[PDB]
Amino acid sequence: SHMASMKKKGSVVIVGRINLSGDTAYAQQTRGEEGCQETSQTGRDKNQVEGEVQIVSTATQTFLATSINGVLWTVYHGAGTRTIASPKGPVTQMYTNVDKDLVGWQAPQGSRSLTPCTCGSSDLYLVTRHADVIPVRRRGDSRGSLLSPRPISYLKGSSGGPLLCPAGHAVGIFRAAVSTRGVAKAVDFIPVESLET
Ligand SMILES: COc1ccc2nc(C)c(O[C@@H]3C[C@H]4C(=O)N[C@]5(C(=O)NS(=O)(=O)C6(C)CC6)C[C@H]5/C=C\CCCCC[C@H](NC(=O)O[C@@H]5CCC[C@H]5F)C(=O)N4C3)nc2c1
Ligand SMILES: [Zn+2]
Repeated sequence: SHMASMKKKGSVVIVGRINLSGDTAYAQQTRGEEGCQETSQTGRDKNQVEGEVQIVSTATQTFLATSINGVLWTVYHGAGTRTIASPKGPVTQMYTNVDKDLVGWQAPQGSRSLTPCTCGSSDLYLVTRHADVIPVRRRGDSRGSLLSPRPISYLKGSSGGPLLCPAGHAVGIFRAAVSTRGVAKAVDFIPVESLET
């Protein structure tokens, strides 16, 4: 029938991480494509989670998610209303605010949270899904300028990742980017004051 044939939307799945625990940032893959698709459909992820910044995927998109204040945060435009796969099955969001482009799930067991930044620094560092660390000069509360011209493609897929201060605290999570003739010029982020329940 029509209703028998209705497909169920799958879960966000953790497929990797951006390791920030030593003197060198680097990306790690923890699931390949077939395992991602299977875990999206079941909602059951028995991998052990580590760290603060996760690489996440749906059936159709990949982006980042960052734990702050005991919640794994990402962008609504990547995750929508989806559950996240976990060792106990799919986990429903505990925070959803489309108006901030923001969602959150309770942080996975075994993860760690970044500390909110209280520095008021304007020297920021954007962490990409390739573990590039991009200097950004803060312009107000939710925005920053890129110091050096990079093609916008270098930033695609990095929404949900952190902006860090010089001390490595979280200033916000990356939401959107502004470019001119293909060159990324500025970034827009969800400030950390909002990354709390
Ligand atoms: C559906 O419900 C909602 C609700 C709220 C909501 N809110 C916003 C802001 C929103 O924006 C969408 C998504 C976001 C995006 O692509 N995000 C990044 C990413 O990487 N995503 S991603 O991981 O590839 C992806 C797609 C998840 C997998 C970080 C960029 C990287 C590259 C940019 C590429 C070209 C696009 C340039 C856009 N620029 C822009 O909007 O600039 C704004 C307007 C001017 C000022 C500034 F704030 C931009 O960045 N966009 C446009 N969608 C929604 C949708
Ligand atoms: Zn700080």
